[PDB]
Amino acid sequence: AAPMSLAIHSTTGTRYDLAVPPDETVEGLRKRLSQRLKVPKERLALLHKDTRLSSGKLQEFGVGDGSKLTLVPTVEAGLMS
Amino acid sequence: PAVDTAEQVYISSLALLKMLKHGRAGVPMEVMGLMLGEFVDDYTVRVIDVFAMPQSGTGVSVEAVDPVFQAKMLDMLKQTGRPEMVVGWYHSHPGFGCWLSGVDINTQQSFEALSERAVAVVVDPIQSVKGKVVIDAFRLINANHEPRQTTSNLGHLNKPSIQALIHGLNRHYYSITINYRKNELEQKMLLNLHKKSWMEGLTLQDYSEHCKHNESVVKEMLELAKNYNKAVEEEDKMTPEQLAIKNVGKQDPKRHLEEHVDVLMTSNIVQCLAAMLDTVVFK
Amino acid sequence: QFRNKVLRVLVKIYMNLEKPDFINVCQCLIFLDDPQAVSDILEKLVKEDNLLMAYQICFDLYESASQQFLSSVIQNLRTVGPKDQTLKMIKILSGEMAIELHLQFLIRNNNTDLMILKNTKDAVRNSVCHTATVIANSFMHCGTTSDQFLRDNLEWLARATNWAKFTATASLGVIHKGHEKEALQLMATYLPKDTSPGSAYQEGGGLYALGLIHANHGGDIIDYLLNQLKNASNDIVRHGGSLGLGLAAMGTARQDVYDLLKTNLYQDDAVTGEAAGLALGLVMLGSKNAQAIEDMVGYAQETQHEKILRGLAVGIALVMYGRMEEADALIESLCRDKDPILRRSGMYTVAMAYCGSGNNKAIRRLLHVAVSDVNDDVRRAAVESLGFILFRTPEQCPSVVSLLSESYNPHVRYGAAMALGICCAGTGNKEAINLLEPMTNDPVNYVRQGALIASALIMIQQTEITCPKVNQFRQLYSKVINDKHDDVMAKFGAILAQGILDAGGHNVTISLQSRTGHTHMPSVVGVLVFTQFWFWFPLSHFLSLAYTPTCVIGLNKDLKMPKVQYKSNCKPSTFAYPAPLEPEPNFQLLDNPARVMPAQLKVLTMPETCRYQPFKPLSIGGIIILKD
Amino acid sequence: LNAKVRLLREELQLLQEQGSYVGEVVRAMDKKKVLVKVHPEGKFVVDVDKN
Amino acid sequence: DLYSRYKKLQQELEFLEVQEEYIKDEQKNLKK
Repeated sequence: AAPMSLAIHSTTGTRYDLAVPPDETVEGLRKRLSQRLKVPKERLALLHKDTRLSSGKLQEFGVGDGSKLTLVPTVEAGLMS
Repeated sequence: PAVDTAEQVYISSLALLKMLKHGRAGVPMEVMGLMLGEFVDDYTVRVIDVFAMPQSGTGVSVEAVDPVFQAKMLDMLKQTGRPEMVVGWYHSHPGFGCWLSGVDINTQQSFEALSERAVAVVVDPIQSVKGKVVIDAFRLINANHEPRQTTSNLGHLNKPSIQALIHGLNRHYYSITINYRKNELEQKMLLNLHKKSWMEGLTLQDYSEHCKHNESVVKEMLELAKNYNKAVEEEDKMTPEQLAIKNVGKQDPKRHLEEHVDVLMTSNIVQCLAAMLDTVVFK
Repeated sequence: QFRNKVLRVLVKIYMNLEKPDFINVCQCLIFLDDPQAVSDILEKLVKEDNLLMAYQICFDLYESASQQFLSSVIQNLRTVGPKDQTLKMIKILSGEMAIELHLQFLIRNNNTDLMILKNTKDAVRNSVCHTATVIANSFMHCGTTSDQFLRDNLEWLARATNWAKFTATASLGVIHKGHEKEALQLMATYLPKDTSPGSAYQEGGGLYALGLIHANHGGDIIDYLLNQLKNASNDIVRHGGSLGLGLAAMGTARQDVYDLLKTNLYQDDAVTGEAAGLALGLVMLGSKNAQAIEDMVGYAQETQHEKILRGLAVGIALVMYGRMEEADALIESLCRDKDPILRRSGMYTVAMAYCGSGNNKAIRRLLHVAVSDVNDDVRRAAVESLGFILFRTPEQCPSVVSLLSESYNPHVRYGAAMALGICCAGTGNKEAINLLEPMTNDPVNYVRQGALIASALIMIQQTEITCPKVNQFRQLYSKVINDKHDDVMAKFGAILAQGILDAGGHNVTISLQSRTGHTHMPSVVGVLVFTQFWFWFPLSHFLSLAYTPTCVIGLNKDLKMPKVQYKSNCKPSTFAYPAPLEPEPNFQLLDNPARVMPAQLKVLTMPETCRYQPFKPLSIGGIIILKD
Repeated sequence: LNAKVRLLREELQLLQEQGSYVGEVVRAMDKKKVLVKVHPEGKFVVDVDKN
Repeated sequence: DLYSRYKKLQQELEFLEVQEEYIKDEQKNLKK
C-alpha cells in the first residue's frame, strides 16, 4: 500500500491530517475531504506551493509524503445564484 | 454544548474601518472578505484584522477568484507578527439591511464545518450614518428545542428588526452581540484625529472679511426684525390650530433671529478674545 | 468624630442611673465599636445574678454586631472565662441558638399556596421560565426544609440541563437555609455520588448549596470546602466551590482562603475566575487590605475575559464595605479608568462604602455618572447604587428617581426600578408603587422584568388592608405569566416576583438594617449580588441572605420555649395571611412563636394576665427573653 | 427635552409604517360603508372605522 | 423639637442643591 501520509491544513488553523494511496487523484482527495467535512466537493480547493491542484493524479504534480496542503473553501454571497 | 447567549465577537477599530470602506467601495455589489482572529473561551471570539480579497461577480452574486492569495497573504502577515488565523467571513449588503440568504448560508455552512465557532458579519455601508453603523454577527442553527442556552440577559437586548426576521433571523441563524473593545493607544489616537495644529488656535481672521460678514448679517437682521413685527401682530387673530400651519413654506422671523444672534455673538467674542490674547502674548 | 464623642458621653450617662439600661449602652458600644467595653460590662453582668439581662444582651449583640466585633467579644470572654454561664453566652454569641430557633420558627409556620406554583408551571414553555420557576420555588421555601415541589414533579426537573442544573441544585441549599445541624449528609442525598456520573454542573451546584446553608457562618464547612476546591479538577467544580467557600467564610479575612482563591484566579479561566473574584470579595469583606485591592486592580487591568472582569468588579466593591471616606482614592482611580467594567466596580464601591449614610457627595457622583456616562451598564449600576445610600430615608428615593424612571435610556429605567426596590424594601410605599405601576407595561422587556421584581421586593408580605394595590399586583403577575403574546424576560420577572412576594413561608422580610438600626451586612451583600442575575443566573441565590425572619419569640430563664400567648390589638383580617388561593373582632391572639410583621409590633401587646413579663419592651420586637 | 429625544429615537419605526391612500368620497351608503374613488384607480365600497 | 425641624430643613436644603445640580448636568447631556 505505502500510504502517502500528508497534512491538510485549513486556513482556520485546524488540521485534518489524512493518509491516502499513492495513486490518489486530486478529485479523490477533494471527495474524501468533503465526506469528512460534510461540505460539497466543489466548495473546496486544495493548494500546494501557491499553485491550485486543478485536477489529475497527485504524484505528477509532485505532492509527496510529509507535504503541506492548504485547504481553502469557497466564499459566496448574493441574493440568488 | 451551550453556545451561551453572553457570547460576543470582539471587533477591533481597524477591522471595522476596513469592512466599512471596502463595502462602500463596491456600492452596488456584494463585496466580501476574510477576518483573522482567535477563539478565547466560550464567550469571546476576537476578530483582530481583515484583508480584502480578489473577487468578481455581478450585482446579484459574488465569488472568490483565487485561493493562492489567501494562503500567501496569511503567510506574509504571519511573518511580521500577526499569526492569528481566520475566524469567519464578512460581506456588505448595500441597502438591504443585515441578514443571511441561501448562498450566504451555504458558504457559512462550509466555514462552520471547517471550524465550529465560525461567524458571519454583515455590513450595510449606505444604511450606516455618521454616528451609528448598521452591522451584526450571525451563526447557523441546525435542523434539531432551543439553539442556545440562556444564563443572562446579554442575549435579549436588541429587538431584532422586522426585515431580518422576514429573511430568516432566529429561524435558520441567530445573532451575537458585537463589542468594540479598544486598547489604550487606539483610544489615544481616535481622540487625536480631529485635533488641529496649535497655530490655528491663535490665528485671527482677515479683519476686512470680519467686517463684511458682520454687516451682511446685520443687514439681514433688519428685514428679519421687520418680519418679526409683522408676525407678532398676528398670533392673536389666528386659530390655535391655524398657527401650526402658519409656518409651512413661510420664513419664521423668531428662529432665524435666534440663529443669527448666536452666530454673530460667538464669532465676535472669539475674534475679540484672540486679538486680546495675542496682544499680550507676543511682547 | 463628634458622633462618637456624643455616644461616649451618652454611654457614661447611661452608666450613672438607678437602673442603667444595659441594652441601650451595649448598642451604644457597638456603634462606638469598642468590643473591650462590652466584654467588661458583660463580665460585670455575669458576675452579679443578672443572667436574664446578660442573655438578652448576648442576643442583641449577635443580631446586630459585626463578625469582627463578635469575634473580639468572644475572645475577650474566653480571656477571663460562671464557666457554665460563660459557655452558654459563648453559644449565644456564636449565633448557634438564634439560627436554630429561627429555623424552628420557619419550619413550624409554613402555609404555602402550592396552587399558585402549579399554575405557573402549567404556564411554562421554555428554559428561561423553567429556571425562573425553580428559583421562585427556592424563594417560597426559603429555610423551611420542605421540597415537595421538587419532589412530586421530579420528571419536570430533569428537563433542565447544563447550568440550569447548577441553579436547580443550589435551590436545595437555599431551601434549607441555616440547617447547619446536619448538612454534609443532607446534601449527599440530593448530590448522590456515582449516580448519573459526569455532571460537574451537579457537583458545583451541590457545593453552592452547601455554602448557601452557612451564610456568614463558618465552621468546619470552611475547611471541607477548602479541601474540595483544592482537589477540584473541572473548571465548573472550581466555580461552584469558590462560590460556596465565599458564601461559607464571609468577612473572615483568612489568609489561606485568600491564597487559594487567588491561585485559582491566576489561572486565567473565565467561569472559574468569576467565582474566584466574587469569592475574594466576600471573604475580605470590610478589610481595607491594600494588597488584595492592588491584586484586584492589577488583574482587572491585565486579563482579557469579561467574565473575570465582572467577578472582580463586584469583589472589589465588597472589599471596601463599611468604609465611608477611606475608599475615595480607589473610587477616583476606578472612575477615571477607561475600561467600562472597572468603572462599574467603582460605582459599586461608592455604593458599599456609603451604605445608609446618605452622603450627599456620593449621591452627587452617582447621579453625575448616571446622566453623563457613555456606556449603558455603568449608567444602570450608578442609578442602582442610589438605593443603597438612601434606604434609611425611603421618602427620598422616589424624589430622586421619579424623573429618572421616565428616561429615554432603557437601562436607566431598569436602574430606577431596582433602586426603588432596594431603597424601599419591606415598606410598601404608595409612591414607590405609583412609580412602578405605569412602567410595568414598558415597551422594552427587561424594564418590565425589573419593575416586577422591584414591586415584589417593596410589597413583600403586605395584605389587602396594608396596601390597596397588592391584589392588583398578584393579578398582574398571573396575567403576565399565563399570557403567551408577551416576552420571555417578562415571564422570568413575574415568576421570580411571585417567588419573592411570599418568601420562606410567609414569615420573612428583607430589612437592610436590623431592627435596632445597624446595617445588616449580609442583607446588603445579598441584595447587591442577587442584583447581578443580569450577568449570571446562578447568582440569584443570594437574596437568601436578605431573608430575616419576621418573628416575635419568647424565651424562659433557661432559654426554652414557654407556651405563652400574646395580644394583637388589630382586626384579625389585617396583619394576617391575605388568603389561600382557591362582625370583626377588635382583637386577635397570637401564640408562641409568632409570625409578626414589622408594623404589627407598634400595635403588639402582651396580656398582663399571663405570668410572664418580657424583659425588654415587645415593640422593638424580634427575639425576646421573658421574665417571671 | 427628554420627551423630544425619545420621540426622535422612536421616529425610525414610526416612519416605516405604510401610508394611507387619499380618496374622494362619492356617497355614504348602506349600514356604514362608503363609495370612494381612489385616484387613479377605480371605486371601492369600503368600511368606516368607529371614530 | 424646633431643633429637629431646623436640622430637617437644613438637610432638605442640601438635597435640593444636589438635585438642582444633577438636573443641570442632565439637561446639558440631553442636548448632546
